[PDB]
Amino acid sequence: KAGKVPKDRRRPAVIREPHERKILALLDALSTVHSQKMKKAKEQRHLHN
Amino acid sequence: VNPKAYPLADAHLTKKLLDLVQQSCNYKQLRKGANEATKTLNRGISEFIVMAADAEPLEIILHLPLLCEDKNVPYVFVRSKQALGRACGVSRPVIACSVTIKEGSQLKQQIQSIQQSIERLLV
Amino acid sequence: LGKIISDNLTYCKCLQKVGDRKNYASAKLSELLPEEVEAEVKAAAEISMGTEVSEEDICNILHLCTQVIEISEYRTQLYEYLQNRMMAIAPNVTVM
Amino acid sequence: RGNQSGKNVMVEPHRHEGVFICRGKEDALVTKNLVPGESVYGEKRVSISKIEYRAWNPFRSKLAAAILGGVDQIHIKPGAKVLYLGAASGTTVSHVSDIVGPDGLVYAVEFSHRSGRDLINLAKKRTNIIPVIEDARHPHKYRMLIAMVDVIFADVAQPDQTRIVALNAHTFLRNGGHFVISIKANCIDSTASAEAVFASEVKKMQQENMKPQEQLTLEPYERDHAVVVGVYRPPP
Amino acid sequence: VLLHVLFEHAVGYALLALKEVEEISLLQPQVEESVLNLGKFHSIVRLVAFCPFASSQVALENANAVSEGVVHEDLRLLLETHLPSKVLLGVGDPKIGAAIQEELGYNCQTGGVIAEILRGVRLHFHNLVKGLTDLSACKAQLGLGHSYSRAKVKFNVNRVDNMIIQSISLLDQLDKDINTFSMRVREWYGYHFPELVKIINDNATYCRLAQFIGNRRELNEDKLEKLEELTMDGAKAKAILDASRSSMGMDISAIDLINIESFSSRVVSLSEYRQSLHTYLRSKMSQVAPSLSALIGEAVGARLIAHAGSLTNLAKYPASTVQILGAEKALFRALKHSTFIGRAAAKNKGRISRYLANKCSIASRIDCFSEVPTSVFGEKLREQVEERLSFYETGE
Amino acid sequence: KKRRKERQKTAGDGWFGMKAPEMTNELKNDLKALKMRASMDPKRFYKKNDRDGFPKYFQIGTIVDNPADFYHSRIPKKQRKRTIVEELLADSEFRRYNRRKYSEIMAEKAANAA
Repeated sequence: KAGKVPKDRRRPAVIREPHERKILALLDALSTVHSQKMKKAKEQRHLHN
Repeated sequence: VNPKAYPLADAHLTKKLLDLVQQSCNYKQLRKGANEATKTLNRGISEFIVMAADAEPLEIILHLPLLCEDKNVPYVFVRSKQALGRACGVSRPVIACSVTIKEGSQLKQQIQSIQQSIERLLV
Repeated sequence: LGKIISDNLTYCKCLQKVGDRKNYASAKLSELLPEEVEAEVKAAAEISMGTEVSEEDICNILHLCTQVIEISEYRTQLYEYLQNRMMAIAPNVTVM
Repeated sequence: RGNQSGKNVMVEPHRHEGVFICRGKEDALVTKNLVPGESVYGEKRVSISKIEYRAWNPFRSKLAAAILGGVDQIHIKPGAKVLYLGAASGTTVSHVSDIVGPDGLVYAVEFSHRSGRDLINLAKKRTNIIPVIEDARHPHKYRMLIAMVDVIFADVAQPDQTRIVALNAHTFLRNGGHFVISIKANCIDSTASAEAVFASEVKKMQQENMKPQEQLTLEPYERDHAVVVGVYRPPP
Repeated sequence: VLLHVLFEHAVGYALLALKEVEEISLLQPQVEESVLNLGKFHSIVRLVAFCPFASSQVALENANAVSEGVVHEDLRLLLETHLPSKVLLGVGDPKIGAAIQEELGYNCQTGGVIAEILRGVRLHFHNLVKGLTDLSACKAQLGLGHSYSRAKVKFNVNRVDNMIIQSISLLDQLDKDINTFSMRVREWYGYHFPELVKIINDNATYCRLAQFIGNRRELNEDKLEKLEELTMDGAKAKAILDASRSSMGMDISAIDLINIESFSSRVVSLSEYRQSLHTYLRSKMSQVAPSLSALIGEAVGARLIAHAGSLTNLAKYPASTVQILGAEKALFRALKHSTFIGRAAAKNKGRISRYLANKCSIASRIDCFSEVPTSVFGEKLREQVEERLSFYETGE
Repeated sequence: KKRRKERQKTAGDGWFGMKAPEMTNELKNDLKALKMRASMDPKRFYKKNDRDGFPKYFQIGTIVDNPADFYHSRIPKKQRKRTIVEELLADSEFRRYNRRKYSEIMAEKAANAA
């Protein structure tokens, strides 16, 4: 149902300025790095156990 | 005697005090001057404070007893800035000096003894 | 006094009228305050916690609170001026 | 680095009532300023959008060291009456006045006339502080000025701490009240070990009809220091 | 166990009678409610006499007497009048107990049930004496606590630095308000006579001339001669009339001229108060810190105290931090503000500022901790600054 | 029911009536940044977070200037920003490290997937 939507029902996506995209890109890059670091600490926590 | 210079050491305690001040200078454990004595109180590294009761304006050192009462640091007065000058190894009069905390020092027993001698003056 | 009196203009007028707590007993505040409120103000003067002020300090307080009553007087005149101008420029808007 | 002036920061309540946490690049312990726009001893303050909080220094206060150290209860809460022994200049007293708020009251006892003048100036601006310049060893000399209290805080640093606290507790502390006592091991007995002093001080409290409930050391900020919290005459 | 207890409070002396009590088991969980519960406490304890203190001075005299352990006349008056004359009296102090037993024949005890009864009285005191005194019990303790502490330390109300801190903040507030309003005054008259704003370069001078001429329609013959007197030079006064004859500005109504005139007079009177506040600050600095004011001036000296937050805070600082307190506004760097005889070169500007800061640190301590403040030391320190200034300027 | 709902809007008398702010996308971005402060600096290490979610009651403010800390601890007014996120967008040290770590992760991500 997500893939197929009628043309009349569907809505245009959001429109954002260049400053808004820089903030959103920075948070995505930080969130990716944080997930990698937190995941990595799990095995080190696991292996010592 | 100005009543504001209350813990005035006697002749016997002064000799012990000046002896320890000279020893502390040799161990690189003495800070000389009113401004330098103030900074050791702010940093919490002061064993006790020795002041001169013959400063012609006595008010210039009266801020030090206020700082000591907050940090709980003993303090006394001596009768001569010129004698305190020699004991600090300085060719000029000194109105305030501070003995510094140093870990593992060989003066810990003498500093502890002097601290208790000061506190008995305050009853 | 601050807790009893909430009107700011009434507060400053009472201060201008009476300097210290001692003068509250003899002085009269009927024109400024209602009589029952005046009785409460007079009664609180005897049982007070405040410190006694100097003569220069009380003079400085009067001058500042005098500036207050002059600003409030001019502000009312400015508001009356605005009512005159709005009724002259856009009389229909002011009715609406 | 640190918390530089001009940085955005978030303030949230602590587990203890009346205490707040200042969340940023660094975390600081803060209390709500009873007198906005004023610093008692040069601490950094934070402005909120009419509301202002003051940072609490654990090196210059023993209550802040215990809170940062993980103590269970402090019992100093808004609207409480606190008897403070050994107020000195009032750096900790100012933060205690913030916690109790306008409804609470603090009784600050300090014998020294030098620090007593600073305590009066602090009492000018804060209407919930009652200065008492008297020796805490003789509570009968100021029994007129003090009513029944809920918490007793003692930072007297004397060899006879337990006797001094017990005398004040019998006179002014209500049933079910609590006490917070700071112990400097070197002050009671320099010859004895620090740990043996702490067990002895707990024993003396039990002999004075006081029931200690917890203790901890203040190790990151102080050496050979402890804080003991207990209850006085517990209800059945 | 029928006995009388004497209770001392900030409001007055209270005499109470105890009917009966379970003495041996008093500190037991069920029996202890005899004093903890108000209903049970009323059954065994009664108030037989009460004597409030007439004034705060009377209370302070009795507070000192109780602390010393002596019997005041007011206390003996209560005891003689309302006690029968074989009597047990409970007191909180052993020393006051002996003194009463010397003055009157009553037997005084401090031990036993008496200490436990007094905790019940202290807990329930506000209920027993409710309405007997005009001043509340809680406010009485706060008032007496201050007055008792003032007497011990010999507090001096004159040497208090609260007002100088308030004045400095208010003076900065007044400067912004005066400057903002004068711009709006200039703009309103700019609608009428826009030529005038160019000729006059002073805000205060402009308001004087704007007051002098309400309209540019009537400025001629005898008025220009008066205009010549107000203006520094007669040539400009002639040019103002020619500008008024042919001006681009609009004409103003009668009611508009009244509005601008009353607004201009409001700004002038506001400036008058700002001058009186500056004079009041100068006198306050003389009483509080004469030596600091003599060294560097009342204006700079008061601003130094405000930055530290108190006079005691200024004295507790070392000399290095005192220089930082003036760093943002260049109190020590900008020398004409503090005025000194002689000038310092750009090379020695840093050295003079450091030297001046050390002297100010000393002067603050002299003012803060002296028994009586005096400005002699400040003048001596000022003389040393002039000598050091002439040392750098001439080379000797 | 109005009694129960009215109380929950406020932290209570224990904290002098702190109110729950209305949650916005700018406020939510700041709280997410504070949660991930461990990965900002390779040489700084932090304790674990107190709660998994966001706090219900909180406030936002700035640190007031002190005259004594003119050189010791003060940010110039040009470097000051309105939000925590804009502070992270400005400083060069965090940006340089974050992009290097982010490049390495996507490098091994492409290296693994291929």
